[PDB]
Amino acid sequence: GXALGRGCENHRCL
Amino acid sequence: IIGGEFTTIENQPWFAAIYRRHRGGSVTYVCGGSLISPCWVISATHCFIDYPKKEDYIVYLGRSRLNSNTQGEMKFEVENLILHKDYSADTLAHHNDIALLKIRSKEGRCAQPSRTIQTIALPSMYNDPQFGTSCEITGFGKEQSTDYLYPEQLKMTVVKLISHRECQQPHYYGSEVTTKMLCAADPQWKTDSCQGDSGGPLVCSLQGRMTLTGIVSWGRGCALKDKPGVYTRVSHFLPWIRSHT
Repeated sequence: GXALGRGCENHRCL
Repeated sequence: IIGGEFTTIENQPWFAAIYRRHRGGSVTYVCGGSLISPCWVISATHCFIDYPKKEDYIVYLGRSRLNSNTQGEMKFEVENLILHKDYSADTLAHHNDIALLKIRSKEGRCAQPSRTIQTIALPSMYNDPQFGTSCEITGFGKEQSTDYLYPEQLKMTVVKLISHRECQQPHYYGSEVTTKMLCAADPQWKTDSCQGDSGGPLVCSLQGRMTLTGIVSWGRGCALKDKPGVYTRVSHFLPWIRSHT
């Protein structure tokens, strides 16, 4: 799915 | 920022700290940004895409600490939140990862320059420093994998720009990195941007002038061998920046 780290700040999927 | 140095806002006076106010009234840190003109902060679309409601956001200038006040700091609302309409996200890569925030105080005023608040220059068209150039990154992001809280004190580090050729190698990012992106890393993989640093500046001295060369966008892990930080190549987005400001 959604990765961790840079790119995924402030995401439901984080 | 993994490794690097604790810093202070007068050393990074264009740096913007962007928070979100949640249902319930708690405030969490979202991402960094750069002040490119008194009324405009530039950041990354991925920071806002899941919560595109501009009244949620608080922008600080002149702030050195995450949860403490800094003398001379100024607080702003977002008058206009502009996300890039062709933004998309793949398994790792983010595309057109650029956003503009028009800021105003509650009095309706834009930024006022000071020792701790200044604009950063945009680059000229398709003009970036050569690969191997040392550039700085700044942010309140994670210092270690095991962090569950962001650091209180602002941080900076220095990384080197990496050629598109090198960054497209199979053990790097293959074809997932594009010519609209810039890679930068530590030759020893000891220092890097990390989660929470997104949207913040990659600043290079270009023709003797501090220039916003990149915006923290993506990367696999943080300070991971053969996995550079990937940055929005600001020099490509000048027409988009000019037409929206």
